[PDB]
Amino acid sequence: GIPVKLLNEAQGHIVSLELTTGATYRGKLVESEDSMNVQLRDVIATEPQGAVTHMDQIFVRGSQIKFIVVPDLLKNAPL
Amino acid sequence: HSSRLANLIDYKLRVLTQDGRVYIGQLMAFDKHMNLVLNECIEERVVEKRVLGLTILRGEQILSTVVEDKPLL
Amino acid sequence: MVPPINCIFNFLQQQTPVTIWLFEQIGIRIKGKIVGFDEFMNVVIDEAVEIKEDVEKKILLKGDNITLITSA
Amino acid sequence: GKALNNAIPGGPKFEPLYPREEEEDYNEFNSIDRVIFRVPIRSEYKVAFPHLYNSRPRSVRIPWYNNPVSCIIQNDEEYDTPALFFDPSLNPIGDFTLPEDFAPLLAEEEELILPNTKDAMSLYHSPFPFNRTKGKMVRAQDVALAKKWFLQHPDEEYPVKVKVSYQKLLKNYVL
Amino acid sequence: EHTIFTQLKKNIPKTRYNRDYMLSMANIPERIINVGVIGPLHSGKTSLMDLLVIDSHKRIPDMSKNVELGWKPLRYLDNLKQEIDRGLSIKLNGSTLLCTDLESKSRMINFLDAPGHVNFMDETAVALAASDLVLIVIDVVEGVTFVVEQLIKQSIKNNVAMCFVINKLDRLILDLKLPPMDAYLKLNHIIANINSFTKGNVFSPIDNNIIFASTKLGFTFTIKEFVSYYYAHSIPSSKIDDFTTRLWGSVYYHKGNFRTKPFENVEKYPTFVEFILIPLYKIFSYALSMEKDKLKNLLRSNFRVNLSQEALQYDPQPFLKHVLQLIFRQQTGLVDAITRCYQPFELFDNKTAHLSIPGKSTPEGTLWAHVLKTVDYGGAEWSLVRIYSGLLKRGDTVRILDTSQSESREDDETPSCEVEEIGLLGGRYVYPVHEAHKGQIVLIKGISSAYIKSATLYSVKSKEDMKQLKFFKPLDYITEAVFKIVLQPLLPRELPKLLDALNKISKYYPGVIIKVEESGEHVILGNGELYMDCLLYDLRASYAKIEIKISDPLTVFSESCSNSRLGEENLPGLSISVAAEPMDSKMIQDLSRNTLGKGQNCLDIDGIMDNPRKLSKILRTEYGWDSLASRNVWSFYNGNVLINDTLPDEISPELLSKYKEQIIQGFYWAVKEGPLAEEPIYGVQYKLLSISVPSDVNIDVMKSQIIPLMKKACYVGLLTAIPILLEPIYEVDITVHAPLLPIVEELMKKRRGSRIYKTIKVAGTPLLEVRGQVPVIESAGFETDLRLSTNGLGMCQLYFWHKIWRKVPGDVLDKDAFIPKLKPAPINSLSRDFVMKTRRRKG
Amino acid sequence: MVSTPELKKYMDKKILLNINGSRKVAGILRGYDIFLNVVLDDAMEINANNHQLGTVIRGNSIISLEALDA
RNA sequence: CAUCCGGGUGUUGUCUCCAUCCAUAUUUUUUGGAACUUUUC
Ligand SMILES: Nc1nc2c(ncn2[C@@H]2O[C@H](COP(=O)(O)OP(=O)(O)OP(=O)(O)O)[C@@H](O)[C@H]2O)c(=O)[nH]1
Repeated sequence: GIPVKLLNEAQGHIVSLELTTGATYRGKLVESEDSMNVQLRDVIATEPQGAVTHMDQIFVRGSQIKFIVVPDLLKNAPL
Repeated sequence: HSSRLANLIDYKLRVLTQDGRVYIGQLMAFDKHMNLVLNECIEERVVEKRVLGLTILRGEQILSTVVEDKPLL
Repeated sequence: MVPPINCIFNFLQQQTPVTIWLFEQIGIRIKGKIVGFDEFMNVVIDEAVEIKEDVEKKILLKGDNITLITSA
Repeated sequence: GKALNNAIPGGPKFEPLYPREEEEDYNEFNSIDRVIFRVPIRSEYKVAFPHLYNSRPRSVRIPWYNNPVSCIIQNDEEYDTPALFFDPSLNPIGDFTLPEDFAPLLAEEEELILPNTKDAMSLYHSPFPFNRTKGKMVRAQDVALAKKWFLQHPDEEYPVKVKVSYQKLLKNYVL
Repeated sequence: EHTIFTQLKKNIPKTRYNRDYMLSMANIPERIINVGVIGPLHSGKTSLMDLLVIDSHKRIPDMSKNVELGWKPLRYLDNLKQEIDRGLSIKLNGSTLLCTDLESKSRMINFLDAPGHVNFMDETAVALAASDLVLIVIDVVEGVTFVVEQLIKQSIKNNVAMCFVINKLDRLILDLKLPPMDAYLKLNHIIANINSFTKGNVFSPIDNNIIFASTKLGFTFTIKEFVSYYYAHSIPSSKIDDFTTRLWGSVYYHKGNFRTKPFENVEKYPTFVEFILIPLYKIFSYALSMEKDKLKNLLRSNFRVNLSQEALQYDPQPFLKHVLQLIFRQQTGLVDAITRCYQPFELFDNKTAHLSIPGKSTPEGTLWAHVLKTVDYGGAEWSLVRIYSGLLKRGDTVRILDTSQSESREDDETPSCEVEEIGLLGGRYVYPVHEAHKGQIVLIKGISSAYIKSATLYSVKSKEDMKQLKFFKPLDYITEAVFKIVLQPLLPRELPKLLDALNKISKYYPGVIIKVEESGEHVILGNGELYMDCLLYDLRASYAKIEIKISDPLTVFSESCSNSRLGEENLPGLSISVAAEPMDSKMIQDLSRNTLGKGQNCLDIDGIMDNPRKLSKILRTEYGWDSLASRNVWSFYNGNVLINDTLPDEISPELLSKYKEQIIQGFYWAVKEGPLAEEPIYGVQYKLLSISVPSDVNIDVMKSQIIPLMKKACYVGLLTAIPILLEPIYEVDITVHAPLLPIVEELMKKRRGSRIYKTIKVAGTPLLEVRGQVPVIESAGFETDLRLSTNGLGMCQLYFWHKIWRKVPGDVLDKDAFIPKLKPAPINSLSRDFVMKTRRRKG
Repeated sequence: MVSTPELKKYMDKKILLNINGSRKVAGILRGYDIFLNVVLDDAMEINANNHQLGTVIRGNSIISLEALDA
């Protein structure tokens, strides 16, 4: 399916996302999955409060993701 | 099936989510889980707006779908 | 290394006392010894106790509600 | 060979083309004490390496060097032996299952081999006329069935009379 | 800048993905990659690249109507007329390409077309110096041979990941017409053969380290590539992955269930043949043999493919190629397999570390560039460099260093050149670049002047950072030149042009050595006939426009001996006595093999900077070397080895220590030259037996006295130790049909050396592998003698590995033997004849 | 299905997990699952009162997994 | 430098023959951790 391949193609670029938690994470993406797992670096979190933090490495569960936000050149990619 | 869903492709859509937020933009790619990809997106939390760009939603998060405008040339 | 279901298999043989946490409820926990289990992570606890430290006194749990399984 | 006035033993030979072979100047670079002597330096070497042995080349073309060396097997006595037959020449040398119905896709048909096919494979390795099934018509005088025969070594058996003829035919072709 | 780009953009033939995404991708260090392509003659290399090129580009401008259809393989990267006309790749040309993979995540790939002719191994070495990993392409018919072993040995030695491609599979089926049962077996044998030379790792059509292809025809396979594409649709995904593990070796499925048992019941085959080879054969048989109407049904039935009548209206070969390219889609099986086969962390420290000392310090924020090959493009000479670190941009002022200088390792040290432009190679065009980033390989304008051959490029803003920085080691080319040509111009007045040209040739051809004699003659060394021929062509045509005289092909000789000294200073205060000794062939071989002493491998003497205890341990361990002698190893020469050996070493070691470098400098000086022909010395060990030193050394023991004195003593020692001449020898790799064997035997006899080390039936083909050895001085024309005497059948390659100089027959110093001029020397003496002709040239 | 996740690089290293109910745990990563069930040793709660325990965390619960030291 | 024997293409008029994408209720999406209350602006 194409909605997963687009993700794999944004590996390397910087990504923004939203979780069921309520917070948004922003960073370079290293690995993804068909599940929608993620592996990122130099993340800059921002919760409901506005509280910023730093997280060196992160793994996720896709189930917990609401939606992603992806770079603009990834609209000319082949489907 | 999914015959109807291909018909929606490349139309500006109004998508309500479980959070209440509503995303808007064209539809580029579609899934069996209802993962939608949307181009030039704008949330309307409510007298509010934000510019995102390319957004990939999950199936869990989506509630309803509705066409805003016809397919663009 | 140690896979997850092989780790739980040790808790059956040793008959070790294990406290179980719940999914969306931090206020509640459980206790007891492990007789048996299955592929879907359902558990048959023996001499199980509901834990303010209000210790209230053989049951079965659904695998959907667990979070932590901890030795002693 | 023409340009350099060095014909191959089989080959035709022309006049020089470049006139002057006059300068034969003894010199330190050249001198026989200084040189080391082994090997003929046969004319074939000169043609093969026109910019190595053959000092001062002019109007010389760069020669093709080496084709991959083709081991094709063609059978010319019994057609009965199949298309895919190991020849004398070649050197000696409890878990998961899926429905039976699924199988290799192409192999509904029992045998790859066709009576027609064996010839077809042979054709693949054939000359200009045959290996194309689409051709434009040409005149009778145009065709040169004769041509190939001179364009090949005479061979040892033939008497001088035909070997000369072979060279003469080549000369015309070359010019 | 923009104007330049706009003109430039028109020139290049555009592409489907576009530059912007390909340019966009670059920033991630992990994204993108570097890959080199090597393999023996005509293995397909260039055409493999051509496949990728034709996938990528819509136009293509160059293609004829003829070539696009079928018969003539289109050649890309053969942009040199010489190569085209010669017909074999000579100088490597990169292609850079944004490529997709099975996952659908594209990466930028730098591809390098290296030449597979044995004389241009230097080119392969240059490519390897930059590439992360290597694709090694083997002809299914040819199998593997000595050069393949050499290639894999070096590749792994330098921690270059290796992925195999078995090419020309169609030939196995169409040329040899092998049965499927036997075809599999043959492939398996080949697979086995590669594995035995490899150590610590084991491939298999199931690890996806081996790819099956026909470049000519137009297809590439991995067992993964196939399963997903056609089988995968048929069956549940969970199960399928396993299918591949149950596909290779010893597995047969009877009817839904497959049992490792041989084939019980009736008709039987192992799976590879069942689901792969058989249908492949059917494709071949079916397309040529079958009525064109019949075929359509199968395409829709088996493949869901629909051809127009114009696709039928071709001919067997062009039709077949169309069909194979139709069915088997873009070569992403290849790309995907490459992608998931290399781990940066495992190799990378190791590969960087070997070129440079392990370190490492001041990582990041710093520019670093390795310059390997230089490129004679349409305009000027470009410099090819690997983005080791940081970022380059136009007009950037960059410091440049050359390795021999580096060998050596503040004000005066740093020359610099601004970087005028950076372009990205694409075979026949260059794509304009504003900036270059770490990972990628690029074309630089204007960095050329600083360096001949290799150089290391760095920018350092830090004094400690500068101190840390380690210069790249000189590239170690696979072979030594040996072949010797003497040049003079036809007209002496044109010398200046020749001189310029020779320097240019050194820049462009990394294996060439140009030396200048007293006489003004130019000694050129090159690897072999063809190599030198190409040099001469370019020299006369491309660079100089001067017609020149060329001599009679010779060879460099080496000096040696087989078993006391007295000596006197020009101002008789010093007196030197040094023993000269034959060395153990084992020792010699150990020295010739450039190594770190890894695994169980005897330590290379260039590891001498490690504790002498360790060095001596190796000598004692591997040779039973005398414990004093091992402890007294001073250094190696420019070649062999120096030992201290006398009571005065105990009497006045401090005094002696003061004179080591003067000795040390001299010895390289003295051994680099020689007493017979001013040529370098091999297999000789020297031992200082006595050294008298001037009373009260009133600045008396000067370098002016002892350096030449030492030199003299060496020469005397060699002479009295009974000197000999050594001659370099090639390894002759000959491929022939069996009945042509006797011919080959006679040729060997006739040449001089007449030595064949081995004869091996090439299992699976009607061919022999013949290994011999041949004296380079008797090699002139050897290859053509073979080709002609076998009537075009079979072929030869000469490769210098092991670099062993055999004793030249005759006694080094006897007057009597030789016979008059113009006569090949009698066998008893080739040593005496060799010296005099060389002696005269020296003076 | 059942894509066995890329947790090989975290094995035998310290972690900072987060779970449902805003509760989090430190531990040495011993083993992992298809469904991302985890085995942690030397488990310490983060209430800020840190209690040593000695643990198998469920897959569903997991929100994320971090690394303390690079 | 020319001649000579041939070839292709377009166009214009003619002639003959013929027609006018898989099926999963038990942990990463479609058989729910949901439900409910209250305070602040
Ligand atoms: N029969 C057959 N020959 C092939 C195939 N692929 C490549 N070749 C051989 O490869 C030759 C042309 O390939 P090139 O790429 O030009 O040669 P190359 O491999 O670059 O050789 P170098 O330039 O010396 O490396 C032809 O003469 C073929 O014999 C194939 O699929 N079938």
